[PDB]
Amino acid sequence: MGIGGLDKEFSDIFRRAFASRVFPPEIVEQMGCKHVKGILLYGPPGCGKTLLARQIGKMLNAREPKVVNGPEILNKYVGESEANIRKLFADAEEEQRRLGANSGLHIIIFDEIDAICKQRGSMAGSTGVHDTVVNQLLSKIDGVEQLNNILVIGMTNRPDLIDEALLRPGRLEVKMEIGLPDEKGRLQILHIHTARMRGHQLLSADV
Amino acid sequence: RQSIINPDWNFEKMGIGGLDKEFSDIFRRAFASRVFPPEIVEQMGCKHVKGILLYGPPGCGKTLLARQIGKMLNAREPKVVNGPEILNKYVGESEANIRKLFADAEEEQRRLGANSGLHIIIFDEIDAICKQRGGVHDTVVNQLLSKIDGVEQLNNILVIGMTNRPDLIDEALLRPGRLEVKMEIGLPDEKGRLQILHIHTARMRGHQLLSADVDIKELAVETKNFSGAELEGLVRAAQSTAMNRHIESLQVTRGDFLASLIKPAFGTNQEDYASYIMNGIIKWGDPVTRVLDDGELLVQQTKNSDRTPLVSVLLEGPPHSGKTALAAKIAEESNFPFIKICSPDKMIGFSETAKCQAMKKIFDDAYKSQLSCVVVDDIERLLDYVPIGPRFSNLVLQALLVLLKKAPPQGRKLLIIGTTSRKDVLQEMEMLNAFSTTIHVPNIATGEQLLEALELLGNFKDKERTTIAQQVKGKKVWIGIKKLLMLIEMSLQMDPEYRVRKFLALLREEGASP
Amino acid sequence: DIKELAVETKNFSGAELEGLVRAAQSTAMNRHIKASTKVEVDMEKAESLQVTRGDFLASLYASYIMNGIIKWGDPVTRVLDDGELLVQQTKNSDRTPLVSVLLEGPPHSGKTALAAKIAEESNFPFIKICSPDKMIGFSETAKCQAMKKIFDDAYKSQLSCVVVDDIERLLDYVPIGPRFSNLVLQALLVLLKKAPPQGRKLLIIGTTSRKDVLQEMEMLNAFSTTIHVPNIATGEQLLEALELLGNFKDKERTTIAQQVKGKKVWIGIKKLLMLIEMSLQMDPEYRVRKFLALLREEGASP
Amino acid sequence: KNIDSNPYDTDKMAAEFIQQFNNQAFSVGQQLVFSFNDKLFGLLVKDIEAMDPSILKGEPASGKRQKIEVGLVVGNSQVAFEKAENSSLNLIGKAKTKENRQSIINPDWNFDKEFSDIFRRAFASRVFPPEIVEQMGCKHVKGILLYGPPGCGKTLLARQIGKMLNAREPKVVNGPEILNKYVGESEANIRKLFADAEEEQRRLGA
Amino acid sequence: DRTPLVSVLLEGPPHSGKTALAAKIAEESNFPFIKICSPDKMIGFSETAKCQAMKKIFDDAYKSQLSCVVVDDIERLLDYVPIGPRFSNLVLQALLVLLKKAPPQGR
Ligand SMILES: Nc1ncnc2c1ncn2[C@@H]1O[C@H](COP(=O)(O)OP(=O)(O)OP(=O)(O)O)[C@@H](O)[C@H]1O
Ligand SMILES: Nc1ncnc2c1ncn2[C@@H]1O[C@H](COP(=O)(O)OP(=O)(O)OP(=O)(O)O)[C@@H](O)[C@H]1O
Ligand SMILES: Nc1ncnc2c1ncn2[C@@H]1O[C@H](COP(=O)(O)OP(=O)(O)OP(=O)(O)O)[C@@H](O)[C@H]1O
Ligand SMILES: Nc1ncnc2c1ncn2[C@@H]1O[C@H](COP(=O)(O)OP(=O)(O)OP(=O)(O)O)[C@@H](O)[C@H]1O
Ligand SMILES: Nc1ncnc2c1ncn2[C@@H]1O[C@H](COP(=O)(O)OP(=O)(O)O)[C@@H](O)[C@H]1O
Repeated sequence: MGIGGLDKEFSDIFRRAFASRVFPPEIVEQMGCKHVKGILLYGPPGCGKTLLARQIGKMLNAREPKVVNGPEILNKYVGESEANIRKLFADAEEEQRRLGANSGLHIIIFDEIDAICKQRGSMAGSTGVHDTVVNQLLSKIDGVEQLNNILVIGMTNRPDLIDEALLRPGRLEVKMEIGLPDEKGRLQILHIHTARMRGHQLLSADV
Repeated sequence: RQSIINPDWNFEKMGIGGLDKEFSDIFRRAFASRVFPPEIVEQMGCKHVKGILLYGPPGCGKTLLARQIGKMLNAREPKVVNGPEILNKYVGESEANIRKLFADAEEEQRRLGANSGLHIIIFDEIDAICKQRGGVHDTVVNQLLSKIDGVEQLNNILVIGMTNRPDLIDEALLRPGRLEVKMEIGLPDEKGRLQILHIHTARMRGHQLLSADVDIKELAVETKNFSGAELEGLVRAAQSTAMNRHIESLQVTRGDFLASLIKPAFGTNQEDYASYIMNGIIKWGDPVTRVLDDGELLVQQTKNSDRTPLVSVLLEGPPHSGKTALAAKIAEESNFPFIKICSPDKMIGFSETAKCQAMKKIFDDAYKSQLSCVVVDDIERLLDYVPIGPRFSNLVLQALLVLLKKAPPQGRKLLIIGTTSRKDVLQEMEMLNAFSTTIHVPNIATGEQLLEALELLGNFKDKERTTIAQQVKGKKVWIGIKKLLMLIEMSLQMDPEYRVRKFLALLREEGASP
Repeated sequence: DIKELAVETKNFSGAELEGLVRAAQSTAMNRHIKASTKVEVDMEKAESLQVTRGDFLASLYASYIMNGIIKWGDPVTRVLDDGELLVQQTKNSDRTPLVSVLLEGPPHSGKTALAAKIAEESNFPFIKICSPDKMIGFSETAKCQAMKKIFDDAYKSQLSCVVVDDIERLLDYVPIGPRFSNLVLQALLVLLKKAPPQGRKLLIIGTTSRKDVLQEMEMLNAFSTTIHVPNIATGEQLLEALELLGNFKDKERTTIAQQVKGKKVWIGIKKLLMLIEMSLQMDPEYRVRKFLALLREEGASP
Repeated sequence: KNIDSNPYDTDKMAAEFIQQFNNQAFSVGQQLVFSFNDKLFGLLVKDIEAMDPSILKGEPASGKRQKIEVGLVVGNSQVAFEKAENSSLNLIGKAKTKENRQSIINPDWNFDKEFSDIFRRAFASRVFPPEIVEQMGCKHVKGILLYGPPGCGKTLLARQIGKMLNAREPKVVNGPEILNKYVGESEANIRKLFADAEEEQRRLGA
Repeated sequence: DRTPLVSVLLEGPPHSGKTALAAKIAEESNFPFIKICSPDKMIGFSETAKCQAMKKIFDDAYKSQLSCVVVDDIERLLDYVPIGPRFSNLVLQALLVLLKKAPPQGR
């Protein structure tokens, strides 16, 4: 698929998260088990996280993903960041309301999530500036009305600054690490990126 | 008049377990007067209750309860507000949005009187709107107060709220005649866990997709201090693991459950134990044993006593004597369901207030279990002490001293283990008056102990051992365990011929008066 | 009896009374609902419906006084009599609506619990306790705000009693330097002399464990009087306390007396309790020896 | 059931209104129905200013427009179409009229390179034969921004880049010339700009 | 394997040439990751900012498999002056804590 050096990580993801999306529907319904709702990825920049997300999205015949850079989402005026967050779910809500249990899955691709989800202040008078945004996200991900055609993928770099309510078994219960590649991965990457030149015969033998 | 409860409803179909007492209380205080025959109620001249509040820690089933309550009643569909979706940037828009919610109720009241049906409104994360007064938020709160109870009287509404921080809500919204029925959903006990497992494992049992070897009772016994979310996740993960093997005769066995057995939030972390005890424990002398015994005694005191719910005892040690390892070992051997370690290496660059908040979060958190153990290490590093001056942070000291003598809620028990390396300064700080007792950890003081430790570590050969004995048994020594390991590691990098000599030389250079 | 209910209900708002009636009626109705769990049903007994006083009882200090109070000697009676005298003085006087007192003694003497007992026996309608347990991590300004609110709440009653606990912890005192918080001290000193609006009465009780430090701060001139709380000082008294608690039986009591009776002691009750708890954890036939060893190791240093 | 949110060109709808209901009586509060783009609209008259009688006399208006309980549409009358708040029907036209909203809003509270190095990083690819650049499909620069206080230097530079390369006669727009009192015509000038580019790209290819 | 963390201090009179020798040793190590933290690049920073900078460097260092780091002028990072003496405590606490924390297992 054009990604090399993270076979173990993808094997774990496929085993833990997407086993029920391929196993025949009849027995899945016979069990009565829900699907995982989200996953989190963290690591140094430039290691190929977005590429992995897009490939995962393409794998399951999903629709075009919605991808948004974290920062921007926040407005400067009042009662605006929450509206922007809520705008992302209108299509899924409408599609579910129309098609019942047939409606197809949807995608969410948050970016630099740690910039918009921080621990809410428990002490009185020491509340954070952006607690309202976190509250809105918490209400949207899992609320009174159930959505069964959505999947969420968060990317971050500071997993110890994230609010603890986003990691309970109901939200984003799967975690993985994408570290720097080792020698074999470097070799594979070199093959992948030099494939074009090799095909058109610009890769010398002295190289 | 139509009844207010569907004929098909029964408790068993709600799929809620471990909250029998709370559900009975809620029904008693909220629905008794709306199901009793109307004529007697007309003879009592009483109004109906107007609000309910539910609160608690994450993953206990509040939203589930709210939804089921919503679908239990014979009313029409309830209007739902998902968090702060009513705020707006323009003047007077949010107040209008608030007023929109009660229009149908007011209209029906005016039109029909006592024959109207019931209306329900649900607020999620209500703490984002109602805060203690003292401009725009205050106006929103006042509008809500005016609408709920104003000059014109309403009699057919019920409101349900949910929150995670019940201590930040304004006092004027929480009086009788308003949301007055307050309920607490807390962590469940073993029987509730069994009930929950029964709820979530009914369909599988019907279709014989469950192996006969699995015993639900064993699973119930093993999972201590679990909440509902973990109990559901365990089943989901087990099913996924079982399915993975086949990539018709599928069943779920005990092995799958064992392998699956998630890291609960209020549980015990094994990675912490792995990190703080790196090289195991070597019995180089009696004092170790004595220490362990003492620990045993303390544990046995805290588990069975009723008159002493809180105990304290910090431990000292000559630099590099290995206090933290012993403390972690004691904590591991306590066998309590809740264990945590507070260390200063997670607070690099923090200010005073951040550290205070972290400690308060730790403490408070632990306060919700029947048995807790917490370890605080390197007290001098926590206080940011430097001998020149001296200088230090007073606020942290005051916070720790106050926390050292606060009893938990009724019926709960806590144990605290402290570690330090400068006992004289601590005595000077008037901190020893809050601790029940003390234990002493000594250094290595004889050649015999050194020889036993050397044999136990197993680095050098027998001839080198005899050589070491020849020169080291002629006097006494003064060395810590960690420094000894460091010296051995440094020495093993030389050529084989000179090693022993270097060892002795280094020991001759490190030596200092006790 | 409505009059009995009126006597029982002190400091109830109009809404609380309405709520009490509403709760009582709901509880009364709840008897006749039989099978809410299986299927909602009503019984024929609804006709014989009545509201009883048991329902009122159901509808209608443990944290600070945990292990009670035992009369282990004479001083306790003296303290209680002085407290009663002070309460009587504050209730039936017109020329002095504000009076203050300080209770002092050696550390670990259990003074706050005794103050709580005095306050409970005063039988005044309004009693509140200000404790550092609700001010962990607060900044000094917030502490002042909390104190101001607490004192303001007391002017809306005809009779008020307030207790300040662990004064030394409120000031954030440490012997080195020394170093302390000036703002709280200034607030408290100014706040101990403002009389309420004419016709209302207030009493203030304060607990501390180091009188010399407070004396150095020129604080002892603001209080009106002082009371002393002593330690346990004789073996006979220790035997009496042991007898009252009822832990070690006579056979061991004789052996213990044979030793302690010919010596002097210096100890607080709370530490004796902790020693007792530690000693009980050993085997049945080593306990007396450990108790005596711990008692010896304690020390006196009067 | 017919709602959509795209803009309707609505000066047409006013001209059509004047054409269809010419010489008719109209009064305040009156309700009626209208049709455009084969979509149906409900209408409610809210205010009526007469002409100043001077205009009827052939003289400049004083601005003393009387407000009248009933008015007569005549071949030069005009009309405005303000939306009821709840709505999606986007509208424009230009003369369809929308008084400036004068509404308070509350905030939120709280809170370079050498020109040869430029040739290197922007123009090295474009000079080569198509074959080799296609070989590895190099990406190309197409956006350059210059910032600096006012002065002729930037324009002189612009002409120098115009000179050095074998480029067409440059097209230059001075400020927001696209903006037109015909709203909706601002975008039209834009599409007009790239017609020649589209033709050449479609004709000469690479 | 039993001692994954090691420390060493070079001391001598002024102008002896300590920095040069430290750099030479670092060069001769032949490890994949080398970085140098000196106060020359933190001119005008407030104390909190300096703490953040050190934190970033060490956090990045934990991601490699073999790391070696050199700190040049401790007396300049602590802002020490003989009168008093007077200094900033926060940096002292940061250095003291960092000298004992081991990386994750195997690094
Ligand atoms: N006792 C229980 N019986 C049945 N389901 C339970 C129980 N406890 C938890 N759950 C599970 O909890 C899930 C939803 O939890 P929910 O978020 O409603 O709880 P909460 O306490 O409101 O959470 P939070 O405070 O994190 O928002 C449901 O899937 C439900 O199956
Ligand atoms: N029986 C033992 N007693 C003490 N330490 C032991 C024992 N066996 C092994 N050790 C090793 O001793 C080391 C404990 O060092 P640790 O870092 O906890 O020291 P400390 O006294 O807490 O503080 P400091 O590092 O500041 O001197 C660990 O490497 C541990 O494996
Ligand atoms: N006669 C008594 N007087 C006071 N306390 C008594 C008496 N008899 C038993 N007690 C118990 O002794 C304990 C008093 O301890 P408390 O915590 O009040 O001490 P304290 O004065 O705050 O001491 P310190 O702060 O110095 O530890 C309580 O458990 C109380 O119930
Ligand atoms: N063999 C050598 N030993 C020491 N220094 C040498 C040697 N050969 C050359 N030098 C030069 O000596 C100088 C050492 O100066 P440097 O500033 O590193 O000293 P320093 O002890 O770090 O002092 P400072 O506190 O001023 O930084 C360098 O310019 C280095 O090139
Ligand atoms: N293992 C890999 N295989 C293929 N491409 C990779 C790999 N690692 C990185 N890349 C490159 O990373 C570039 C950007 O990827 P992206 O996921 O956006 O990185 P970042 O983590 O910085 O967002 C892509 O152009 C891609 O070619």
